Amino acid sequence: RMGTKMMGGLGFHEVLNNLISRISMDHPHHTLFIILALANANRDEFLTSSQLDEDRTEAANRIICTIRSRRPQMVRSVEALCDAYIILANLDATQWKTQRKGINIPADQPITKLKNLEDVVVPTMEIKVDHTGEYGNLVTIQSFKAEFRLAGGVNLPKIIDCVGSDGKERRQLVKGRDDLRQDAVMQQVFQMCNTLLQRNTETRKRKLTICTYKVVPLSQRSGVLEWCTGTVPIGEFLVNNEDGAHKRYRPNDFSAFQCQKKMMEVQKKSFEEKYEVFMDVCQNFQPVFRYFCMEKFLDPAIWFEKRLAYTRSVATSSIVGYILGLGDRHVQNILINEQSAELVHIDLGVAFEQGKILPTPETVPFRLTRDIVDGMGITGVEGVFRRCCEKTMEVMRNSQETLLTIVEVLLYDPLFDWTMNPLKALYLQQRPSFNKVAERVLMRLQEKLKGVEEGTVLSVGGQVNLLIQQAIDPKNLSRLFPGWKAWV
Amino acid sequence: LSTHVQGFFTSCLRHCCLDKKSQRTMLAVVDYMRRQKRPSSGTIFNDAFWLDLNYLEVAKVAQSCAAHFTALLYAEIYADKKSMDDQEKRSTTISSLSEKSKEETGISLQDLLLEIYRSIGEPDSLYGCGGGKMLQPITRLRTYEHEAMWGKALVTYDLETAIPSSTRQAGIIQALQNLGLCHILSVYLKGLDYENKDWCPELEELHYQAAWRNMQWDHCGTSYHESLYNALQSLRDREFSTFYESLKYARVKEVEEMCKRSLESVYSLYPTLSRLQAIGELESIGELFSRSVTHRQLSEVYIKWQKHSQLLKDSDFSFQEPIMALRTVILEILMEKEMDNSQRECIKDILTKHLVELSILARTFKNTQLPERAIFQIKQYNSVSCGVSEWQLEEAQVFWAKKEQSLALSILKQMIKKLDASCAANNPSLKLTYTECLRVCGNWLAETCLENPAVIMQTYLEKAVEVAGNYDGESSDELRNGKMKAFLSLAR
Amino acid sequence: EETGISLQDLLLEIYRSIGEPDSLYGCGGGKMLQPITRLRTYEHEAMWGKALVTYDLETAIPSSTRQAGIIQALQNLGLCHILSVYLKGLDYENKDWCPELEELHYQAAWRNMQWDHCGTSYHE
Amino acid sequence: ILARTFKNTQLPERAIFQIKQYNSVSCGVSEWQLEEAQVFWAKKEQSLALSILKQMIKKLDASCAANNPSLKLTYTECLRVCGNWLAETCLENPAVIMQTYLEKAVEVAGNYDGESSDELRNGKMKAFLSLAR
Amino acid sequence: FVLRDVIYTLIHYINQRPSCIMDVSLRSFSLCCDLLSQVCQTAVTYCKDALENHLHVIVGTLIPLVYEQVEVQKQVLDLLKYLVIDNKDNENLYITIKLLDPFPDHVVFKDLRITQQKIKYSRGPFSLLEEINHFLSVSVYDALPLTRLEGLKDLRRQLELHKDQMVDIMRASQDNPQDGIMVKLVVNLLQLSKMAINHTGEKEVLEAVGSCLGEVGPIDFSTIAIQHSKDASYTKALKLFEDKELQWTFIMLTYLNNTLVEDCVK
Ligand SMILES: Nc1ncnc2c1ncn2[C@@H]1O[C@H](COP(=O)(O)OP(=O)(O)NP(=O)(O)O)[C@@H](O)[C@H]1O
Ligand SMILES: [Mg+2]
Repeated sequence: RMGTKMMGGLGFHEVLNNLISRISMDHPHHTLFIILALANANRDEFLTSSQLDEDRTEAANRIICTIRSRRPQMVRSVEALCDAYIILANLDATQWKTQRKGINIPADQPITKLKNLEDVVVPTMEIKVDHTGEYGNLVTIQSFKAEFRLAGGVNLPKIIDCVGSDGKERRQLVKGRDDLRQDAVMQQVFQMCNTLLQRNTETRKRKLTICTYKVVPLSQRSGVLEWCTGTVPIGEFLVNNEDGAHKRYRPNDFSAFQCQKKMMEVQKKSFEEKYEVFMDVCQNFQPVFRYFCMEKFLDPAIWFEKRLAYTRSVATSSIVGYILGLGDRHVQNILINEQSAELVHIDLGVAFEQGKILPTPETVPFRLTRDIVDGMGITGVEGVFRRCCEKTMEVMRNSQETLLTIVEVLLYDPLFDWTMNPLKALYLQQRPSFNKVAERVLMRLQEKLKGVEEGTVLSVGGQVNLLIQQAIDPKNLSRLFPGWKAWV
Repeated sequence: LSTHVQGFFTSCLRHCCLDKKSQRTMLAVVDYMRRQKRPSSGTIFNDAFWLDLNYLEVAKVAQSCAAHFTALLYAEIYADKKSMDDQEKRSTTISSLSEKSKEETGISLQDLLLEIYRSIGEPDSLYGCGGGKMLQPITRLRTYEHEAMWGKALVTYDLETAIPSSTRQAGIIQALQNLGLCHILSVYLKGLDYENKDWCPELEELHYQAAWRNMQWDHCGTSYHESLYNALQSLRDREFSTFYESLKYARVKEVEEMCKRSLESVYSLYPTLSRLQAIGELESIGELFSRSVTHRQLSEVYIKWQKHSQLLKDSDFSFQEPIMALRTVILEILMEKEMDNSQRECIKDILTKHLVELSILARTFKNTQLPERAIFQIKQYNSVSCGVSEWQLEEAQVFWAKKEQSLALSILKQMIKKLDASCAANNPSLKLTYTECLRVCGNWLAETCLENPAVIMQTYLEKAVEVAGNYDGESSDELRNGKMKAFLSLAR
Repeated sequence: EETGISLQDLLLEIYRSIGEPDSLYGCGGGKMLQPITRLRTYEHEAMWGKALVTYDLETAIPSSTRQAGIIQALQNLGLCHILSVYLKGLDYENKDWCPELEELHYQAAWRNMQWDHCGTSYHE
Repeated sequence: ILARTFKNTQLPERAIFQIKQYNSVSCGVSEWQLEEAQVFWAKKEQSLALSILKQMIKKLDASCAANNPSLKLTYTECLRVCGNWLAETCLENPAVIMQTYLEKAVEVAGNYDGESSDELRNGKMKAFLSLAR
Repeated sequence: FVLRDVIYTLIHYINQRPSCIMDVSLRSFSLCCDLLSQVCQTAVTYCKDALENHLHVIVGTLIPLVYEQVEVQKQVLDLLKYLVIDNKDNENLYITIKLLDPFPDHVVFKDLRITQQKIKYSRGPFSLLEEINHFLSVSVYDALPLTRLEGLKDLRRQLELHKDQMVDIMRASQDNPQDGIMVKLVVNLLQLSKMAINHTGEKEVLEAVGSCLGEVGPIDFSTIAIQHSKDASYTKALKLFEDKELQWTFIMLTYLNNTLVEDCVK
């Protein structure tokens, strides 16, 4: 909201700038990167629109100068670090597409020269807020490793390692040519939801939380995020071609490639043909996810604990995602921790039920496919899962005013591009007035946080039952996009 | 080896009883063989079949040996193996698998799963297995007791007569106790004694529990409740040697009973910990009772009690209620006997605070009878003076929680009317009570739509802020909390 | 303070005598916290659990009506065996029995089908 | 029924217990089992009532052969009640609710041809209304 | 091996004794104590770190003999003073004396407890977490619950007046409740109670354990499955070997080494 128009003794912009400057003075490590992101909105072209953007940039520059008037070393070091990140992100990195062992960083990259940054903490750590102004004994960046890995994807994000003052390595993912602000906003939402869940005895006893990771946008086109170590995508564990779980445990069933080919060739057909093909595929493709905890925890007690944690994580994530209208939950966007067996959700671009506007709309509130239920045990969704979902929904219903307030604050953020556009719709599904929309989204959210489903008031149990029966409905699953992999 | 081990396990289940050590040795053999990789690589599921075993029988034996997690894992393995065998044969829900297991092995999968989940003690998992025989009265009674639905449990216990008598009266007494109903319980016990002279030990222990909880000191392998009753009687009679001896014996018996069993679940520890805490609190109050009683010692004892109650914030109600009951009994005994020098005013204040805290704790767990009993006990020792107190506001909150809104509103309005003339910005605690009452009345009237917004602002919400601020009772921590709450209510 | 008769209590008594249910909700401004008024309200709305709890809790109420209300609440909740054992205990603790308790005893005897008990009342 | 009408939940349970004392569950179900299911539903215990009614329907699917008109009326009423309860609790998708319960009740009431009665007309009316709704 | 065998033979000889003592029994007991003292003195003089593995069992065996007779109390007191007070300056024995159970509260143990408390608090005062960690670290040494009888008492005194730090401990342990310190302490106390069944003076140990467990009520530990403590060195040694036969050999040799110190000669 920074600008330079309403200036004066009682102007809105003057008060906003003063407040932002004071906050930056007291907590530089929580605000300086955010300010620099606005200051460096178009630095990608420099190293290699409207009046509001120019006003915001100039106000960010004023704030940066005010900060630099007291902490020059910190400001210059962070600016150099951000420039190094942007330069590393802008590297083509196309010749090493096939190579996976590891590629040495070119010597011309400035990131290989930054060492002993005592005034800069690691951007991807979660820095605890202390009410005292002085910040002491904090891990700071001191070295970067000379080799970087590659993460599988079209844009080829870069996996690098940062060694801090404590001597331990932290893995970071540098991304270019994408917007990471939406992910950071959704992570803030998840943190607020975690804070809400922590203060209820019912959900504190069950340890119901949402797994989160740190995102730092560097410009309008690049950023750096925290790499979740010890996690694997569920798709890679389940339907990998040479060492997928389905291949290893059920060699006589249909392969993943056969199921994908069968489902792709029936897209331009009728709904009964789609349904029958989906049922036939599901008949010759049985869930094998229950073995995930069986082969990693041979001790029955630890196995039981990990299975319970997995079920609770699934329930909490499902409820929270339904409340926020999260979409695009395919096998490659969900990770599972190999130590705690808990789920992590990434790539949160599609939210607030914008997935139902796609040409092939998403007809499920969350992902509750056969593998997800099979990972819960013999009981399925009848025991811990349903009770945890009910508890989470009671928590959400009891704190509806705060949730509406937070979502109202977010939806009117000028820089939050959450609405669906034809280009994004076409990119999402590829096979080999704003005020009215915001008001309608708020109305739908308010209806969700009450029992109003299809116009009738429902209890917590009834709403949970409706959501569960919608998520596992075979007719709903047969009509989704083949890339969502309903059979998995 | 497969046929011989299967014969051993089916002989164990035949019952031809066998020693626990042999069963544990064979279970250890199976557990060790589970973790070894076979010469044909296969998968982890293949490594569980070094021998052609029937894992349902092994799971039942392990459950008999108190290996609950191992039994659960073996049941899962057996279900998976049965499903794969059926899929091979063709080339099913839990109920069908249970019927097949019962008609081939004699053990139903649902009952074994329910027993394992009951042994483990995880509450939510008790809702996952209810497909079969969920209509049976004992299962319904266990479900009612789990959800603290004492009226339904009492009705079902009284209705069903095919249930064995001992557990029937045990459940009836427990349900009567958990609903309050102390005099009814005493008369019921007297009638039961009249109709049958022979008494089983559990009924005797329940009788002693009711005797020490109801404060009836005429009743004269000692059980825990019998030891508590004897210790309280000795404390009243100022016979400290027997008091300490009884407490030591009860502690030793509790520890021995806990240590004899095989422990795998944390939920098996909580009742013993609660009983040991109660014994320790009684022993600690013993020395204070023995010597002269001063205000500082009582204040310190209450402070430690509050600290440990704060430590017990996330514990269940079933583990917190007996401690509160023992605290109330101890305070009443200390008030009625030891006090003869007008020091009983401080004990009265401490008891009132404790009963208010008990009412709050009971309201937090959706219990409506215990707060009423606590309010009655408060009214027994406390009389409504010119100025109101915190316990009257607690009574209004209890009535509101019982879905009786008109009576709570009338109580709070009468209290506000009395305070409007009684107080003159004299007592900071009275001022905090006044502003809290104004805020609560305003919020209740807004919720019930019994007043227009103008009167709600003018008379209650703004008045609370004015009372909190202008009276200038600053430099405190409770005042800041009250001011924050009033500001938030007005802003909302 | 002038006549010695309070208007609210007279109105409540008149409305109780008339027997119209809804009119019982119009006059509750004063002494509505009194245990006997609360018990009458609970019995009117057929809230037998609350009535039983309040009857057991309050001891200042006269004994005869206390046991009468306890027996009525136990009866209206089912609870036949509990009522019988409670009656046996009450008989053990006190040999002297008032006529209303005897009538309630006969009512329970004929309702519970126990044929061993041998100005006759209606239930007798 | 009278006790349920006045929001009383203990007297129906006692009456059901008394019924069970003299009556044993035979191969075919009766009206009192449906009454017990209704009582359990009224006590806000929906899962147990649904389980009872589903077991009763499963037994009736094989027990009856369009023999007893009273048994047929019980069967169609149970199907209609189960469909309505499942629709209310959102425990089933609409397709299964129509295919298995609501249309099945109409088919049982009509095709079995137990005509020329007054109770049958009432049952047919109720099934038609449920399906239409 | 010879030193360990001699020490354990003397410990077994001392631990068993008739309740009635004649002249020959007293002479045999005195001879055994003199031999033990001479062996300990020679071992500590020739090698500084010889007794760091057998100090705890020797002290635990010697402690009960102090207040059972007057004639032999002098000898065991002198041996204890030499082991603790005289060698307080030795760096190798300093760490193993740090991990010793407190002496019983008696007049005879005044100097011994003064020295032991001085050694224990060399770095500074302990917090509740540090005291609990010290108790747990000490608990891994011996298998006789009686030797712990005094220590448990001290633990109670720490648990009664440090609940404010106990709240902080519970708050800190919220991230990973499985490795919480309170549930670990409770499990250790229950195991110690289990090991005390059918042994001399079990009632006092049970009473002390009950008092300690009463100082910590039914606190929600946020865990369901109780995990039993395991030896990290044993796990590392197991993971050293990759062959199945080598692992079997290691396990068998460890068991034989453990059973080499049994009372029976066969
Ligand atoms: N925070 C993270 N921690 C661990 N692994 C991650 C993380 N983010 C992404 N990944 C992995 O990196 C892969 C690449 O995904 P991503 O970088 O989002 O490119 P993408 O699949 O094309 N999605 P998008 O960039 O929006 O088109 C994912 O499939 C994950 O396996
Ligand atoms: Mg992705």
